[PDB]
Amino acid sequence: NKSLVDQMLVELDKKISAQMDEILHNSQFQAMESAWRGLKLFVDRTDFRENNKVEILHVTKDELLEDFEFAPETAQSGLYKHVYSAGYGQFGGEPVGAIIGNYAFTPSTPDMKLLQYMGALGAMAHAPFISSVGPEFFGIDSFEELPNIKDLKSTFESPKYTKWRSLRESEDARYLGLTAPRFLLRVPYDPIENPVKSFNYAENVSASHEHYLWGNTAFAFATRLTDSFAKYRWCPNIIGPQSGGAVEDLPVHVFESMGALQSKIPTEVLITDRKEFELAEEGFIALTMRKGSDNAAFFSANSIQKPKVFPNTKEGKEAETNYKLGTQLPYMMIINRLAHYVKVLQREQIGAWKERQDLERELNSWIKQYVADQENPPADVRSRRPLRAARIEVMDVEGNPGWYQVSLSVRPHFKYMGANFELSLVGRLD
Amino acid sequence: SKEGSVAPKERINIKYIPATGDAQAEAEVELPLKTLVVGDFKGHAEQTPLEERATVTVDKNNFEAVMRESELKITATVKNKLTDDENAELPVELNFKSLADFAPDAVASQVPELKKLIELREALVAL
Repeated sequence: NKSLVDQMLVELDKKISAQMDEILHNSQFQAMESAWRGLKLFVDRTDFRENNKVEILHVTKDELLEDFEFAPETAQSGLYKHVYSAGYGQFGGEPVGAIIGNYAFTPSTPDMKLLQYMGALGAMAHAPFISSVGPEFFGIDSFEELPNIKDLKSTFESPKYTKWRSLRESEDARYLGLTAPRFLLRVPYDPIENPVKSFNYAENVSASHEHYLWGNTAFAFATRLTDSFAKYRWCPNIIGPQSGGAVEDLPVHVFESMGALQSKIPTEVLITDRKEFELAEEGFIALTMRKGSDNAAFFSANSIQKPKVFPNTKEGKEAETNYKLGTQLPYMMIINRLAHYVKVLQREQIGAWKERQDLERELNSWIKQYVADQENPPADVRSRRPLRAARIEVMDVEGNPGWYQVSLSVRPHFKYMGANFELSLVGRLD
Repeated sequence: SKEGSVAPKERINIKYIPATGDAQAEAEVELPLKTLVVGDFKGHAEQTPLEERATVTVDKNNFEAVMRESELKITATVKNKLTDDENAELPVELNFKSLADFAPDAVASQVPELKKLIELREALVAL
């Protein structure tokens, strides 16, 4: 008698769980749940008692494009008034440090026009834009074939991507960063592992991995920016397993394979290191899973802009050196914070009796705050005093009195991003 | 005022200044790294133009208040699997207030075609 009642309970739980699998896998519901649950995943990992503010503006892509095209230029849109005019260029306001896009980008002409314009907004407002590369940007179905694509550098020469290669060469691609693959937000449900109240639910996730809740990567990258700022009052430390870029605590899902157990990877794939360096050369931020752990890391945080090739002379290698310093985000965050302090502090001196050498003296004594030029500073003093040299030239705008013209050039600490090793056995060595 | 004040001048004028005398010293607040998270956060397009809708400050201390005031909504259609018919669809109409509302408990409460089965399960368990 009782066992028949329990069999009716098992069949009824199959019915309610069978419907609940259909509601929770709804695509719009995955968009809402992914955006908000991923948003709390960004929020609680930061530290708001160290002067960080995160603001929310509900915008879908179609009204960024309809907005920017409805705007007569970039300089009168809505988002330019929420970022620039209410912030950076307002008397007494606060600058926008970074912009995180909870989007996914395709090679469609609306998306690349969107990134041209957000390159412009990032230009006039000094805010890097971070977003996600969608699965069809590489020409494939979903991210679980990055071990199956033979070559990315020869993939991107197709005429499908002509607008994209027109985008990397633009001078505003310092301010964009598009991130490679997504990661899990939520352990799939189970009676034991992540239970539900007053019901027996067992989430039957199939072989198709869209049934997981995938969150955006750009939130995790934003946790690395805001946490690095909370520790060190700057953001150059986002690029390592130990230098600061380590994103810890990702959810696992141990599920039964063909006879054995295996861990479902928290990112969609285990990107091998050759594949990571290729994604780094293409201007993507590869969230790399550490195999056998539940931890992930950014081995690289390049931006979009194609690193130029100059002739192999002395001056050519200096100009290439400067041009590859310019195109990586852990240095553009240094220049963003200097641009913000220079704007905000150098509005408070309008109206002081200044000469030319006054600006040389006050900017040089201003920037000796941020110079760490000893013999061998440890990692922390390099972390909070990022730039090693500063050379400031102050000149007058001739025939327009008072107006001073300043070139502020910095040389940051180089962070260790690759080496080649050659080993050799030998006798006779000292 | 900002310079303080003094008495009218006497034989012995005593006033206190910040006696550090720190020329080439100016004050700045440590500027906040104000991250502007922009993404699809509601289930629909809003007719309100982009310059007029406002930013929402979010911290840890009012995130449930932010999701509360946001008035979230999803109105959609799913495939209905309480029977053996393909054409049978289940319309859902949900309301969301915090991150508890994405669990299968509250979703099980907000669709009556499942809520009656949860209560009927509570009839079969109690016997």
